[PDB]
Amino acid sequence: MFDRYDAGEQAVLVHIYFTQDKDMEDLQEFESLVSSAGVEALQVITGSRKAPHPKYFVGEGKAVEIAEAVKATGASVVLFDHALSPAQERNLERLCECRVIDRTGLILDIFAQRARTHEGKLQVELAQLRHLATRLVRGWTHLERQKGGIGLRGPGETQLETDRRLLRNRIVQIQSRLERVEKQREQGRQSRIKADVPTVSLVGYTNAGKSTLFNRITEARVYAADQLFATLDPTLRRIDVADVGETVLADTVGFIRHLPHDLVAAFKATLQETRQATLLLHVIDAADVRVQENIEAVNTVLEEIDAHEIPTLLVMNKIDMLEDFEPRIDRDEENKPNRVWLSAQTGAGIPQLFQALTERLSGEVAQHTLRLPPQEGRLRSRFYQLQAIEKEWMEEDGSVSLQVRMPIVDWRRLCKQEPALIDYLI
Amino acid sequence: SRVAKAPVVVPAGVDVKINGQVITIKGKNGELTRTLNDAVEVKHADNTLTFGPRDGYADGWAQAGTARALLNSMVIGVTEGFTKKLQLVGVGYRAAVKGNVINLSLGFSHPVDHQLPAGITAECPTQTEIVLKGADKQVIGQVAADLRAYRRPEPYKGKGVRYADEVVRTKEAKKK
Amino acid sequence: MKVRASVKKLCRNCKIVKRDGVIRVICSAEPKHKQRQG
RNA sequence: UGCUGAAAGCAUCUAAGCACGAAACUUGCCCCGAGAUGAGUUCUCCCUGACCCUUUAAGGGUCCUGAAGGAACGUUGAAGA
RNA sequence: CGAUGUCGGCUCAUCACAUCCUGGGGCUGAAGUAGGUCCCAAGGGUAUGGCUGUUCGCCAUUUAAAGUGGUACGCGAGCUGGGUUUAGAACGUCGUGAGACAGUUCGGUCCCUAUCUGCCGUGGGCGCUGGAGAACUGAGGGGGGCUGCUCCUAGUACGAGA
RNA sequence: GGUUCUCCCCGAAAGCUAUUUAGGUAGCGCCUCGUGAAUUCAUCUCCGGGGGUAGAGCACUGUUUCGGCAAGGGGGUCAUCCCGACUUACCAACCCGAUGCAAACUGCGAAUACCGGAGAAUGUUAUCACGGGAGACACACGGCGGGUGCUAACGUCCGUCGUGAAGAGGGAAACAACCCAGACCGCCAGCUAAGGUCCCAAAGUCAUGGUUAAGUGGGAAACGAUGUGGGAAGGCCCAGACAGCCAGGAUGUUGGCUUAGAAGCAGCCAUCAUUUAAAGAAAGCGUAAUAGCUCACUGGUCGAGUCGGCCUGCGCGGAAGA
Repeated sequence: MFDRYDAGEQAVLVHIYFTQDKDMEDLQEFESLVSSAGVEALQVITGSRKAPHPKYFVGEGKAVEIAEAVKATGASVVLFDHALSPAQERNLERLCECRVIDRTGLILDIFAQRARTHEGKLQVELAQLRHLATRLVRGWTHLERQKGGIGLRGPGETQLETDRRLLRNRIVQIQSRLERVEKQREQGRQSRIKADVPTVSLVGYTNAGKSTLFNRITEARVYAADQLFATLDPTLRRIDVADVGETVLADTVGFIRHLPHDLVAAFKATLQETRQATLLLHVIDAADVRVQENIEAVNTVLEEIDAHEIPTLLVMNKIDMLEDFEPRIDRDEENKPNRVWLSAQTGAGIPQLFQALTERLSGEVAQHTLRLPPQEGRLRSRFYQLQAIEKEWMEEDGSVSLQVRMPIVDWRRLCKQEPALIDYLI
Repeated sequence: SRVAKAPVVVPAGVDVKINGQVITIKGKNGELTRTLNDAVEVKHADNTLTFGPRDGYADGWAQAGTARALLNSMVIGVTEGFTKKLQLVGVGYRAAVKGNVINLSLGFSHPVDHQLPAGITAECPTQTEIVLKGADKQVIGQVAADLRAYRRPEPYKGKGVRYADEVVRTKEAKKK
Repeated sequence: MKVRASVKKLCRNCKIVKRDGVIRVICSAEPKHKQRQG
């Protein structure tokens, strides 16, 4: 089926140490995602003063140094793809003739081994079909040289047209299953979404802990470990806060530095809800020079798919070490360029997002628990069991939190459905 | 078959006559003969019909159990009626008896009629449900199943043959 | 109604029967628990 | 999808019985069709004379009579090489 | 290898059902219209074009639907030669060259009077137990077997509406 | 490519080596004919041998899993490895115990084959040498031992045997290679081998005991199943055995966590206790906790079998093609 070369034996991670242009290059989030996928390397060797080679993307001495490990495993790490219909890009694809396991496979292997969602699994397996397609559809040369070109005559199509057509039949059946998954998911969205949805998505540096956050914050907790489980992958779920209630976000996995763009094309299943979102919020600390290519790519994506007129509120990263002070209300202008006191452990404080989510909806008095002596029989405790939100503050005379909240159509239906025997409102 | 180990008790008002493998019964509700048996004998000498395997077919015990249940059913048929409480509810769902023809205006474009067979009687004190009386419970079960198969109870309404306040399991799909 | 080649007892209310020559489960509690041909 | 029902005191569409159930099957509709050698049926019409050798239900030859009908031949057809 | 003519198209088809539509059911996150999956079912039906030789493929537009396979990837003693199946010539690349290309371009001869089987029609000889004329019974066999839209039921059932 | 009359006797090979050789040829092995020799040659019994295949084993060469603590790093305060707080939550390099795995491992080791002796019996001296004359050097299937292949192929390459080639006859429907058996001729003869005895189509509608109900027999796997037959055990029990069922189940079993729901759909202290057949801060399920069973359960009128698991014979479904 989709068989590859054997794995499970130790090799090195091949990456050029000194490109002398972007610099920074801390490796902590890269090594954390290597840890998260579980890619093993018993001994770490560093190539001192290794500039990149634009000719072959590898060094001969470096290659014959790793070749003892290659004699056991049989592959190395060579990046890049983007091969298309020109023969020059055919040459570019064949340029990595050396023993290769691709960075696309090594990055995608964690979600491939532990893929929670179904749409993301279908998109990652068709992305798998794309990266074998890069070396198969654009890689017609070696079997053409070996076989002697028997079977090209007759139709005017290219060689190995049966194999390329069979793979095209594979992507057609998988994309039809994707479109029927999209049909049933849109049927579910018709059941759930009521005319609007307040979603964002936020990515960047790794080590977030999204599912641990989910069972820690939703007041419904699951026994789990601090290390990564099969609990992962970006899912739209409800967020428990102090006051508003129903907010829905994706829980995005840790993002990889500097060379997703075909990888975000693969991850467009997750990033599909990014475009339809009105609010755009993301958590990145501005001390990094390495993120500038990704900033340019994000801005180019925003120019491509439009809807970039709304300004983005800031939440800053790498705050996990200091924890130096409490939030303080400082007002210079309406933009308020002030710091962000987010902490994943303690709730205190989330005041600017609390102020925004409170400014979205107000008027929390419209609930009215009626004051009548208790009777037995029909229609009692239904308004008790209906709906409420927030927490309890001490008040007398039965102003209990129990709410109904509907638009103008049930504002009109309020006078029609109920007889209003209390005769207090006019 | 320990139901075949128990003969069926026959009262004074029920007259039983056996003609070989054919069993004929007599009662106040009516005379009836449906079943003739194959590998089970019947006789009685102490007003209780006996059910026994003939030879070693390893099945005549089970056939004697069937014959015991059949004779119990026809005895209760010739003393009393069997199936009542056939209800089928709906908006504009009507039923009124007329001889051996019963009409069921159940939301169809055409009115539909059920020809009742011989040996059944149907009455309906209220429009939405029909009560039956019969001496053969197999025939009255087939008739009640046909009347219930004219309009199958969908889960969203909650119809069917139910006794007193009995609940059909109602699906709660599409609650926006 | 599944036509799966391995017919199981999916729940406690499931009951298996052999009708004609084939074997099927019937459930009085959950209607999607019935299958065929195992 | 069911009724009644034991095997398996409950249950169960099945093992004994029984009732539904589709453009599929067999008929229904339309053509060929008794070479249907299993060569069929019905109605009508026509023939009811002699002699020899007989290797015998025997069978062959001669004279007379050769019907019902068919074929041939002409005129042909909106039938047809 | 003492010759089984190679794609596609046209004409004509036949079979399997792993079923595109129509038909009957189950389950459904099946409220109704509409869907998804699974079972039974092969009776019938199962597009016109622009592009280049195309099988494919893109697209316009239609239809209830534009099924998947087998039949020498059906069918050249039925048709075609647009392409490989040649010999003339040119471009690119290789070869100091003759020449080559699992590259391109222009052009480039397709025979058969049907013995046998098989079909489609149509007769002659005899048989059917005396010979004829004419009606039939029906063992068998074939043909047919598709489906849209609109209206009433009814804006009813259902749905808070749409 | 063809190679022309008859009868009798014997009867192959498609291998090794070499080959400007691979479809040819030479020598040898195999065939025939003719001389000569000897208990020469086969077979069986006994006797003398060498082995490293099958199998096994893990000491060696390698490979592999688990359990037994440090010479130093991963390092533990480690710029206190303190010539004493190091000596752990890993290898204690190594070593010990248990469990495996090998064509290129052997501290073991068959059956067979093979070589050489002695003995009888049988065999037209079959054995060896020399001389005249060839053919052949394109092999195929099946069983066994394998390399390769996918423990695919009517695949390919070897060792050995049988068959066809070059062997008819009988059987497996039809069939070179499978089974029985090697046709000198004739018989309107008897027995038999493989195979069979209901009709085609010869011979048992033979006998005894059992199995299956699906047309298994007469195509097919994982898996699924109260199909049915046999066996050996276990739990309940006339202190009533398994079924179904009227009725019965409360005060710390309302302490904490959207508190006039913590308690049954979200978990931790927690069942000390009461009218302990039955006390449940309830799991499997459940409609809108306030219908119901296993619920730590039964006074019960109800009465001889019942319920699981193990093995085995024959079945069923998985099972769709032009």
